[PDB]
Amino acid sequence: ELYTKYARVWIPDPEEVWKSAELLKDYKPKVLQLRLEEGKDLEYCLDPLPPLRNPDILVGENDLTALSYLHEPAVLHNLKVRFIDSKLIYTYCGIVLVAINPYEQLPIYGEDIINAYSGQNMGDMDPHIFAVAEEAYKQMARDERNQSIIVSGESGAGKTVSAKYAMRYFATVSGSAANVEEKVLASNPIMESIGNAKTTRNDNSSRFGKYIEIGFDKRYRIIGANMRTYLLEKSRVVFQAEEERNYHIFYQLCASAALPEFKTLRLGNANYFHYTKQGGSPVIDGIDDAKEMVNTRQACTLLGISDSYQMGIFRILAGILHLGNVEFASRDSDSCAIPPKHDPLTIFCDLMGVDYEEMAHWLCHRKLATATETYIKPISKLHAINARDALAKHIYANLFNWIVDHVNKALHSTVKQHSFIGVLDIYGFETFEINSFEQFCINYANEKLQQQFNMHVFKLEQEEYMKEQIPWTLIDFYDNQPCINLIEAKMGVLDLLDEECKMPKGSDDTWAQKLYNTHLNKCALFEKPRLSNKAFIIKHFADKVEYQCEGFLEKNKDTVYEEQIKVLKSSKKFKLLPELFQDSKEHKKTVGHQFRNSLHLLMETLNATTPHYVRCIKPNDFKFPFTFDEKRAVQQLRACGVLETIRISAAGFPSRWTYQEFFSRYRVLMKQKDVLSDRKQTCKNVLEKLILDKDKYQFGKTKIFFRAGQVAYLEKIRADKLRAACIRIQKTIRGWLMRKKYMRMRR
Amino acid sequence: FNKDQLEEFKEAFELFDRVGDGKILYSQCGDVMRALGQNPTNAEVLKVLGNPKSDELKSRRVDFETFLPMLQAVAKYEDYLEGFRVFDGNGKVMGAELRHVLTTLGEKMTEEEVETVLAGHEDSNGCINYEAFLKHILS
Amino acid sequence: TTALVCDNGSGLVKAGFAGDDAPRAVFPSIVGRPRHQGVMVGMGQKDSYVGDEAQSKRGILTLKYPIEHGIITNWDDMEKIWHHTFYNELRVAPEEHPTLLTEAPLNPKANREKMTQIMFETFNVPAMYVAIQAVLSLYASGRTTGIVLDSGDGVTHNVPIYEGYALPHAIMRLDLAGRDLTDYLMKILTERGYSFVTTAEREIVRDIKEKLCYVALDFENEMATAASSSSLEKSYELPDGQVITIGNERFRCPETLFQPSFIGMESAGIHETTYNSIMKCDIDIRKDLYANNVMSGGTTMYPGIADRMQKEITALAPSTMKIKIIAPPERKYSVWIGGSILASLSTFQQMWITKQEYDEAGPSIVHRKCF
Amino acid sequence: WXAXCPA
Ligand SMILES: Nc1ncnc2c1ncn2[C@@H]1O[C@H](COP(=O)(O)OP(=O)(O)O)[C@@H](O)[C@H]1O
Ligand SMILES: [Mg+2]
Repeated sequence: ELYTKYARVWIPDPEEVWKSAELLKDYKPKVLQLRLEEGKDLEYCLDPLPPLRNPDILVGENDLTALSYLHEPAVLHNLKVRFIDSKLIYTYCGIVLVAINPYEQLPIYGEDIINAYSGQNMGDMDPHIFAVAEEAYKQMARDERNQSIIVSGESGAGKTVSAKYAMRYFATVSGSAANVEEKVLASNPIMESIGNAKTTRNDNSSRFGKYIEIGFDKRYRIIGANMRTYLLEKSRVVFQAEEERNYHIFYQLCASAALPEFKTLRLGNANYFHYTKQGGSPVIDGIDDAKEMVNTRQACTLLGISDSYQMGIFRILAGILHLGNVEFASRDSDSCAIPPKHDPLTIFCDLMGVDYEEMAHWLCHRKLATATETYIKPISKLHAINARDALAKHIYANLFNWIVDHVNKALHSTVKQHSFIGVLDIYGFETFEINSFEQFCINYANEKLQQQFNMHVFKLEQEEYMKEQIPWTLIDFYDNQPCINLIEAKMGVLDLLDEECKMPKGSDDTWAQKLYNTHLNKCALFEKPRLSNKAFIIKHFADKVEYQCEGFLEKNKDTVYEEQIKVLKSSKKFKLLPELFQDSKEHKKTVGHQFRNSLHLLMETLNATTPHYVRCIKPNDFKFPFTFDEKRAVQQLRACGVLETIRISAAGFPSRWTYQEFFSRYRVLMKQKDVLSDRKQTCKNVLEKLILDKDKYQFGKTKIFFRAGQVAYLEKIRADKLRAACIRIQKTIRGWLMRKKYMRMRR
Repeated sequence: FNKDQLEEFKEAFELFDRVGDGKILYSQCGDVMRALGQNPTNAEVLKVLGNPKSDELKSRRVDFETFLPMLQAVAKYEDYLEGFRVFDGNGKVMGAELRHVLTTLGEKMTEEEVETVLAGHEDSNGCINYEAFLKHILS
Repeated sequence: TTALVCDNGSGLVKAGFAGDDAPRAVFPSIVGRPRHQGVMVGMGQKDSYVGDEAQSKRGILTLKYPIEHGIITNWDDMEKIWHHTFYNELRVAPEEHPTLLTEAPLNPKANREKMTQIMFETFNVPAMYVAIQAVLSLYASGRTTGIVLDSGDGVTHNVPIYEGYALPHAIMRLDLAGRDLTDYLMKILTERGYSFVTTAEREIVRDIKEKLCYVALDFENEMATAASSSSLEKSYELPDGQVITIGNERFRCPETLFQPSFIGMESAGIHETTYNSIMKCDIDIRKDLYANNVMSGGTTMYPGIADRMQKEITALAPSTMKIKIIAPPERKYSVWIGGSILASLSTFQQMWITKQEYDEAGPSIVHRKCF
Repeated sequence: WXAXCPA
């Protein structure tokens, strides 16, 4: 131990998640006396320790790896001071850039700073987005591997602006003349409208992950961009929990149903359709979808989508909306039928132009065939409902991929692409009071993306130690692969969830039962909540998360009867519809399996590349600018995964100092009249005298490494020596002057 | 201590008696001890004083007979040089740095006291020969 | 890594990749052999033909079914059937894919072990399983509680399954099949003065049985009715062009499933054996078996068999305990489909008998690991 | 079979 009146410690508090205390009596081995700096004194109890605070010179430093003690409170303080008083919004946490949004503009983005950042290493300058951007740009210039930037957080945090400026950097440093930036920023409203939705905790959340590749010629002029998408939340189309919404574009239609252009779509209000009504929350307050539709049309015009296509899109979406209303009456356990003249089917068949009797037949029977003969077999009402909802999800997913294909059409450019830099916009970790297959997928994707980040930082440190000739072994590679193996692999949760989708009868109860039977005793990371047999808990990279089974078997299942595709494929009333289906197992594959494969394609895209990382954080819910709540900020910092990045760093050698600056700062402690005649061997002698155990420090060619907290220990012994000598001087001069004043008394 | 020392010390003590009761204040006790050749810290002075409370430190008066055990207790160069060499290596010390440390760390003195003792010992560059200043202040 | 499923009938082989909708290869389980001297030197003769290859030439050949009543016989011909199934018709080597096989409930215990021995030793199959057909019929039907009447060529059996338990003591095996219905249709057709002696026209009689036969909702009035009026007579064109005409006979043949006595069989008919199989269950479940009652396999395909079944077993049911008969039209394939879905289950992947395990335990491994 | 019947 070392604990003394001079030190400080962090006490917990429910309202500022830590508070600072003056330690008022030196500890010795059960209670501590702690004065408090809002003017209070307390006594505090040590259980069968409070985290010690860094010395004040260290705090506020530009890179959190400088900090000798690494803690949630220390980190949160170092971010809070930089945001609130220095008004610096960017920090380095390792390789990671943490970014915190002002909810404002700032000067910082001006061109002269763009020039200033040119020609320097990322550590040679204070952190800013351009310092990442140029580290990518120069790596692309110097070395053949082209580069990626990755941006994470809740959708509010500002990932958009963080991309906007990365693009603005690339164009300006390239010296290129040009639309592409204005085009990319003009694409965002359609990508939101199709691909973004109201979640319980957030009014807009990006529910897919968006990759924009900026490409270059061999003189690194920007030649163009292209757009890719992954991980789309197909299940949201047909299903929502309470007070959610599905994708905004449906509500933008419903807010426009009275305009004469859409009269043929016969839309109701947002409570009329089974997909919209189910959420129980038609309107986002303060956000008007009705006007935003006009901005979406604007974006379509700026991307050259003809008005004929735009009307086709809105009529296909009205298609899906009407389709969701068609209703089935049971005739027997294994038969249902649509009633005669059924009204929403009649409207759907108008909108698609399809022959009413063929949709009416195929929605109520499945085809079964063999090379010799074929059968038409009726199906249950349940299966007809699942078929309808699968057809909706397949139509939507192909519409999305087609709109993205026109965005690429607009953004592509003919020149042969030498190389590219990829800006990835993706959702961070998600957690709620009721959380469902949507969260289970989001959190699996985050587990893989975090594994990739671990792979990369572990590599970069085994590079750095080999430059400094340190043995390999000391860096502990932390490894979250056992959780991925729990989720992904053949016994794992997603597989058994697809397996019960087919097993002759399958249910949320029987699925949970098969989970518990397989995992519960067997596994480190899987746990059961005491009260319930209908929930499970994953010990998960950020947190424990409880998931509840009742949603999953409905949400999991997509299967599309080829005959319904082969009917819609036939229509000629308008030519978009057969375009959607231009080029199987895919019709059988469940949503979770499609998601697994999409995530593989994403990870193989990123693993072909050298990443750079960003994190965007939201200080507060209220959008009060330059205000910062420890309670909210900690939750963001956990979701961003900065806190486990730091807990992984604390295991290693956080602190790295040159022999020259060490010799400078501790010349005070060094017994200069005694000290040896050269910097490296003398400072090695000094530190060997000051600290016994070579385990605690390591000698590079140029830099000395220390484990966590020992820089504080040094700063304390420095303060002790300095002040003790100071006292000696003070009393000597005081005694001198009092002698003189006595001599005045004698006078 | 012999009778002669006690007589000289009592006479000096009486020069510090500003009330005529044959006593000094506790806050003067340190002054008398240092005038008599001791160099105790203020912490050491309070310890030999018995860690007095503010009220008796500022107004309680003690005669020579009570002071004497305290003087005894207090009574019972190379470190000083190394202490100055902390802030040095051309044998000089900045006046600004010595002023800051003497007025802000340890048992802080006033800026006027430091100016008085430092007057005439620093040159135009603002450097103090600390070996000479130390010999001067120890005489 | 998709498995294979081939349902070894007594009349057809049905095979395909696991997880397909319905099988790719369906061909008759016949080996054909020539019975004549070939005149033309350089004809390009070859010794034996399999399935559609034999059936296309059958007038030149004689045809043996290597399977009687689910019991594999003359096994070198069976080995030829399997070799043709994997190599020619699937075109896929068995050493790459695990394989699933189907069997009647009660049959000579050695037969499984020899079949396994062939599968590992001849083909080096990675892993193998065998499943009771009337289990797979419920996987196919999407039901966990069931009683299943399953009949094709070779065999008929009832199996009750309640919530994924089979009830072995209740399993009734009955040996009527489309083979004995065919031999009866031959003998009785001779009553109208037509003769069919050899294997090559047996398949003509079988094709008649498939198209024309149907089951009477009540037999005993309609027997007199067809003798009283000819509107129930219908006619069919043989190979080699001569037309024949068949009347009351066409119902009289499949009626023998309900009247086994006509063939000279001692047993109860399928309805009464179904009833006795339910009666052997405990009364807690009999209502639930009565309702969820499923037909399986090709012999069931005669028109009206379901309404005849419902009518006749109603007469044994206590009228409160209502009943229903689930005859899906696929059901000729259902035993295959249930194996296709079964082999795709993740949980099943544990169940495979691997080559490593057979190396440990020898052919006796089947009964030890398997059902 | 092996006894009671021809197979
Ligand atoms: N449409 C049909 N009508 C009447 N009988 C049929 C029909 N299709 C097939 N069969 C008869 O079904 C029998 C084969 O049944 P199947 O279930 O395939 O046996 P296995 O599966 O054991 O080979 C044959 O005797 C065939 O004549
Ligand atoms: Mg069969």
